[PDB]
Amino acid sequence: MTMINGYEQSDREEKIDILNLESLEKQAEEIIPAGGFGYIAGGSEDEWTLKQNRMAFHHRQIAPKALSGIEKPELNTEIFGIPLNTPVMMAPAGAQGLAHSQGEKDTARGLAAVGGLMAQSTYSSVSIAETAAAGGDAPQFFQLYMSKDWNFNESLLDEAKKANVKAIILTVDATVDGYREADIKNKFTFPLPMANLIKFSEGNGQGKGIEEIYASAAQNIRPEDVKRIADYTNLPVIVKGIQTPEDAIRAIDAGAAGIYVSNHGGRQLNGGPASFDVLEDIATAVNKQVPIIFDSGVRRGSDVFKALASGADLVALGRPVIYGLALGGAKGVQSVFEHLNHELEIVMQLAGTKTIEDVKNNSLLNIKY
Amino acid sequence: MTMINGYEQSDREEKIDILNLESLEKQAEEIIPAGGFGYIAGGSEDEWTLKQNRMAFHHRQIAPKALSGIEKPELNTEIFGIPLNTPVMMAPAGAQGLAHSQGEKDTARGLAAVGGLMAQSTYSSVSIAETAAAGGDAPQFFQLYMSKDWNFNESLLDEAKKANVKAIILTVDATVDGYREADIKNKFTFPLPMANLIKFSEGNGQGKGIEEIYASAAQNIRPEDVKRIADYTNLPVIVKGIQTPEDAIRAIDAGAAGIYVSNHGGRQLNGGPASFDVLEDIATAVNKQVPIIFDSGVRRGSDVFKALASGADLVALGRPVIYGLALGGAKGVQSVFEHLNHELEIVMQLAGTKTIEDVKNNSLLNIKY
Amino acid sequence: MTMINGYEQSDREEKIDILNLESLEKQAEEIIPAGGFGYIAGGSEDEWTLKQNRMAFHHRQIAPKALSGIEKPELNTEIFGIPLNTPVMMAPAGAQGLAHSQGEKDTARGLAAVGGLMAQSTYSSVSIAETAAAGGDAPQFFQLYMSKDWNFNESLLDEAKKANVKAIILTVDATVDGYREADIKNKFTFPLPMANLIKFSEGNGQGKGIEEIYASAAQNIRPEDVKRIADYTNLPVIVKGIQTPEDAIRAIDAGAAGIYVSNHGGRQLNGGPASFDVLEDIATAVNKQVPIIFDSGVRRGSDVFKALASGADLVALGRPVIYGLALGGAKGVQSVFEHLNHELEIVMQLAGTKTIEDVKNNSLLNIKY
Amino acid sequence: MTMINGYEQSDREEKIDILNLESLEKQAEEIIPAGGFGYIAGGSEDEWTLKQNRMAFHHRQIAPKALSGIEKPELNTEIFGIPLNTPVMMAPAGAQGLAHSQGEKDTARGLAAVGGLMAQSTYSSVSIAETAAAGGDAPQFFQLYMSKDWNFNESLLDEAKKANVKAIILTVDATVDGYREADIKNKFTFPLPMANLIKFSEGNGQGKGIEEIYASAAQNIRPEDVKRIADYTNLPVIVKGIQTPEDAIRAIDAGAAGIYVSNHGGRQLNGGPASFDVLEDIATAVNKQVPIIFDSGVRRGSDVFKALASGADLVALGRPVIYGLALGGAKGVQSVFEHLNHELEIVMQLAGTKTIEDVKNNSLLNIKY
Ligand SMILES: Cc1cc2nc3c(=O)[nH]c(=O)nc-3n(C[C@H](O)[C@H](O)[C@H](O)COP(=O)(O)O)c2cc1C
Ligand SMILES: Cc1cc2nc3c(=O)[nH]c(=O)nc-3n(C[C@H](O)[C@H](O)[C@H](O)COP(=O)(O)O)c2cc1C
Ligand SMILES: Cc1cc2nc3c(=O)[nH]c(=O)nc-3n(C[C@H](O)[C@H](O)[C@H](O)COP(=O)(O)O)c2cc1C
Ligand SMILES: Cc1cc2nc3c(=O)[nH]c(=O)nc-3n(C[C@H](O)[C@H](O)[C@H](O)COP(=O)(O)O)c2cc1C
Repeated sequence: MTMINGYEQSDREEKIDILNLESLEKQAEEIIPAGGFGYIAGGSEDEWTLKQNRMAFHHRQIAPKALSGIEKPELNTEIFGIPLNTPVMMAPAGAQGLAHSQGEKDTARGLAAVGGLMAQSTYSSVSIAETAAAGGDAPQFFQLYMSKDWNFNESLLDEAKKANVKAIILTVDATVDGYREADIKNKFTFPLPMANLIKFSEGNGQGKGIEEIYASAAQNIRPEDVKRIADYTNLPVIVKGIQTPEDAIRAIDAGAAGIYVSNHGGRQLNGGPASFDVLEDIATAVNKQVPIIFDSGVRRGSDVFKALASGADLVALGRPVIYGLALGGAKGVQSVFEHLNHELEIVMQLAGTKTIEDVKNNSLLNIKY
Repeated sequence: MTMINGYEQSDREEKIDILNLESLEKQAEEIIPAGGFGYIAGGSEDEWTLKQNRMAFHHRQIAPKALSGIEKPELNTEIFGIPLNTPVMMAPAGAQGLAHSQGEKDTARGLAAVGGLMAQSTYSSVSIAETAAAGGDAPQFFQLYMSKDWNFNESLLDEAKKANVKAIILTVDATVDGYREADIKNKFTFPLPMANLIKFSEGNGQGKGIEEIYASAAQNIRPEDVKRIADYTNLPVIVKGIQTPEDAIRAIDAGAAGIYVSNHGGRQLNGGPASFDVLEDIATAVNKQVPIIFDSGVRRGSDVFKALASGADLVALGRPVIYGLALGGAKGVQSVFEHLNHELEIVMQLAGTKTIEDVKNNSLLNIKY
Repeated sequence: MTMINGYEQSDREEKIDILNLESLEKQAEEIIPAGGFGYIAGGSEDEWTLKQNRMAFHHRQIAPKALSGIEKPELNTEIFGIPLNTPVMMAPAGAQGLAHSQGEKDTARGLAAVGGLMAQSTYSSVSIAETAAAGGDAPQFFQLYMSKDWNFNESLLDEAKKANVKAIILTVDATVDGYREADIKNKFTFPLPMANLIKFSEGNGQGKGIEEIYASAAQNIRPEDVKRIADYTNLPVIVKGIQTPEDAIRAIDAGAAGIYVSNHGGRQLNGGPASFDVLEDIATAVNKQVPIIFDSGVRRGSDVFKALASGADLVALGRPVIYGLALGGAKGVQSVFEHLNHELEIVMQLAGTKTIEDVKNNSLLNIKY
Repeated sequence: MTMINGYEQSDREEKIDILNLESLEKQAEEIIPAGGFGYIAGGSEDEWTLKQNRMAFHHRQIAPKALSGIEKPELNTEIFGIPLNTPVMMAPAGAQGLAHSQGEKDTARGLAAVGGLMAQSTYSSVSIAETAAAGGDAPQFFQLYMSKDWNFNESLLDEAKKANVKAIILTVDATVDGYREADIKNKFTFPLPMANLIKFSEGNGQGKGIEEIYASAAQNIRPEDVKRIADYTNLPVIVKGIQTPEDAIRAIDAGAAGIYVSNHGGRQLNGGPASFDVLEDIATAVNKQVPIIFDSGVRRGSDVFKALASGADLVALGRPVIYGLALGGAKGVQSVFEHLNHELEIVMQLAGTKTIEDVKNNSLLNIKY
């Protein structure tokens, strides 16, 4: 309905009927142009890690609780003193303009509607200021792709601070792009503007070209960069892409106020483990000294419960939210979170867990299947 | 042949040719309306637990016994001093009217014909009194879905006592319904009356609406509820839905006279383990202090043998009996139990086990496949 | 080409081109009538054990030997002082008339041609005397299905002794038939005469009916029956169907001069382990005090090598030989043994094993796949 | 485009677009005659080992490294003081004339273009002198199939020394050919000349027939043969086909200056383990006393990284290079190495490994999938 550089964007704004989150992919495939769809759906190399992100949830099982003496489970929780209606949040994803003309503005509205946490992205088709304006008083985190150019870093961080963002997510697992075959097969050219890079170019970036700003992304990321971002913003800094206990501890020693356990939805180091399979050992080393956010493969209520029980404080979604955004805009995003909340409330009742803390204190079984 | 609220019910009354119990599903799918069929066949979320209920029987193997010195195995056993011709019994299932116009009356007749134990259900399309009348002197258990309304609980328990039921099964693993996609895809409305709720409404329920009685089902179930039902009936109370050793012991401490190991045929907490995979550890903690009933996934003689050898005293069937009920009414149900008895007698002879006690004392192998 | 009771039998007599033994099944399926084919190919219940008989060979691996200093491996071996050109032998199979009009006479000729050991069966379509006459001076074992009628047992054993048989195989794992669905689906009636039962009827059986003789098969088999057959024949008695170390030792204590590790090609106790998976523990308890024969699932050279390396002295084939018999009679059987010998000689060269003893002393790897 | 003995050879000379190395097989299948294609693609028996060569890379996982402080990974390495731009090399393969009229001359050019190590083969369609002339100053190893005729061995070794080859690869795992069904199904006759055997016949072989020279290949290979080749050439001798730690140590004790861990691409001892599954235990026994070369199943960047991290110094490719040779000659071979280098550089950046030594010192995870 909206065209940008030859690419068709959804303008839909409606509640959507959701059977489950996995089925949103084939539904969204009918309306997202083939190149954009492949960009969103695909992982790196032969997609082994992407597939294992789903299958790894079967490595642990939830015990049904008999005679639990609870009813009406509550999804409410908190991070950094911010109250949330649900522990399910939006993973930062820079390609939401591939799904919808409103991009992260509609995603921001959907998260605000369910009282969930929104993460806005460096490469968004819409500006930090626009996305925060769309969300109103709803809490937002800002995901930074750090540049070699500290003028770029400080300009985007100042824009995030002006937009009242509550934390910075430093993404460190994409210093180069994974080898994604879908984009090669589709001969796909990313067709969207990058509103934050355009704004920097027009402001403190003194007219520097967009391709030059893009190419300035840092491949060399050190612990001292974490402390520098923390000192500059006086916001909590969360390191995203952690897949080992040792890296969690190095991040906390470098000044991180949070650990985001992620393999980038299996789009980066193919042949790395399923994200779920390293969560518990990471959480054991962290020992609750900072909040943990988990993503990569979460689709069912049982998956969310298992991630919380294995040491996550919040659980993020990427692809299912992008598909819901294409299918129904702001109300489409709302529908995805409401659907997953419903599947989680059922599991919590059957597992005897009244609150999100009770889920976190739940002991999963470990039979081999 | 019979229509109720637009829904077609079987009136068949015939012996059926059974290749195996798994094949009854595709046979019954030709005659049960699509919505009713999906309601019966389906499990929760992605049906992982439902599938594992079948595959988990491969986690243990039966040793053939050479030079066993036995012939003509005997299927006879006992629970609470009640003699039975077979250790295979009917799992309580509230939806038998979806298969057949006689519902649990035909099931009661089939179980009486093989000298097996019948369990009648709270939500049956036919009354406690009718089902007990159909069974004649055959032993029956009554499955209770406990209400917040103790007038409802005491009325149904009094009706069960008047019908000479020998034990109460308290089902505790369905305080909310699992998320079952088949009913969403089929847009299925349960079309049957609930004869026990209608009777309560007309009697001690003083005209209270059916939907209001239904909605009064307790989500908060505590150990003290078990003792209260035991004190009120002076019958043995069996807790159904136990999937952990700790919950077995809590149930016995609360006054349970039996443990029913079940995950509700994978219809409830999807992402929970296969029922077979927790049976042996539950039976080790119970240490024969009360009888154990096992269900969820039982289809072959080898499955029944493995459940008895892993600590079950009785093994229940759900779906295969519902399918046989659709296909042949009372004689259809009889055919299902006779078929599974035949497969079990073959295994017992080849395994060198003369009696059901010998099966229970059998040591299964544990190679990994 | 030959008709018996409506059933078409092969009369083929030719060398056959063999890609591998597994492919003989689809080749033979083109020429064996559907009912006979299903009788041969099928296993019991859902054929899990039958399938695992094949897959279990992957549980161990053969190390290639570098710098082995050997060439021209030799397949020669010995049992009870009988010289054999190959450790691959014929498993006793009572249904060879379903494949070919000559039945075990052609099988006897094929085994004689490769210098292999033939086992003739109780229920053969052709007599003990005819099969031994067909084999000439080639060594034969006789497989007994023990009757309750010791007049029957002693008559067949006397006939076996007159035919110069070198050992008795007592089959003990088929006291009842496994539940085989193929025969139910095909509505298959065994159409062949049982030449040994007819001969008994005409001789010491004093005209007793064939069905009555057949029905006299013993379901109660005790250790004292083994010693009785040994005392009566003064031949070595091998117990067939052993799947546990304890049963191997009980058989040796009862007077057995050999152990035949078998699950009857997955036709009997479905839900029992793969035959290969219990071989090594049985061989560890036997500790070479008597020869071990292994069968059930052997198709490739690597399978034969792995069975010998895991404690077998001889490895038997059932189904592949029956299929080769249908396809080419005596030369068809010869072709099957020559093909498997060729695959084994290649493995022995690459594994650095000069003789069959070197294979038996080989240490298999145990990586998990 | 070129015909030899009825067989069509590629004459292509072009850069090729590569999605991944696995997809080269179906691309090359469109242009290689069916018999030649089956000869290249196939393994022995049922191809279990061939399949496991691929699946075994999933037995270990690469940890993404957060805050790694590196960029621009370097692929440079060294063997025997020879500088290489990449640790990926050409496995010796005697059938390159089945892909292309230039055979190993084009392969030699492709390896020279990426600064990689070429291995020329005994049975090549082109001579040792021609292949070395094609490669210019690029380093080459010569793979020997040892004869019983030491006049043959010394003539080819003298030709290799004259061609400035830097090491001898003694292949010891093909003393007989594996049973390869593709050649049986295709009725395939190897149609190419063997230029090295023809040259020997015309020179020191004094007119001896090609079939007679071919048939003189040694099946009996001893440790003293390794020392004899080392003494005669004064070159490092690498033993190829090692699959056990014990055989690695026996090879080093016999005078080997290198170990080449290989199962010949699953073409030899089917039922042997996946090559990757024995690499680490071999490397633990070798303890860096000599270089290790690894092959069999390598297709992705993650595979190369995992082999280096598990104790390989160099990683060889067979089939993918043969397919690239068919598709684009010298530039086709170049394209295959450039593609795999690109996938490896991405993994090294995401894993935090600056150099090939850093990859070798990387600790892989070992979760079970
Ligand atoms: C299309 C797409 C774009 C993404 N862009 C970003 C990004 O800009 N920054 C970032 O930190 N992660 C990005 N991610 C990774 C997500 O934050 C998240 O780790 C991933 O989507 C989680 O896996 P899931 O999609 O299976 O839920 C992206 C993921 C997708 C699929
Ligand atoms: C259609 C249907 C209705 C059911 N209704 C009840 C019920 O009313 N009460 C109860 O305790 N269990 C109920 N169950 C669960 C059964 O008691 C039993 O646990 C289950 O069917 C066992 O698994 P199986 O079907 O694989 O044998 C029901 C199961 C099915 C399939
Ligand atoms: C069609 C058929 C008939 C058989 N009849 C007999 C028999 O009469 N006596 C016996 O001891 N075993 C019998 N067996 C079992 C074989 O001796 C042997 O254990 C089996 O075929 C081995 O497995 P395989 O077919 O996979 O090689 C029979 C097997 C088949 C398939
Ligand atoms: C068609 C073909 C011909 C081969 N010829 C030889 C050879 O002449 N000498 C040798 O040492 N290895 C030979 N090999 C084995 C390779 O050196 C190497 O071990 C194998 O191709 C590695 O597995 P991959 O193909 O999966 O990469 C050959 C392999 C193939 C597929």
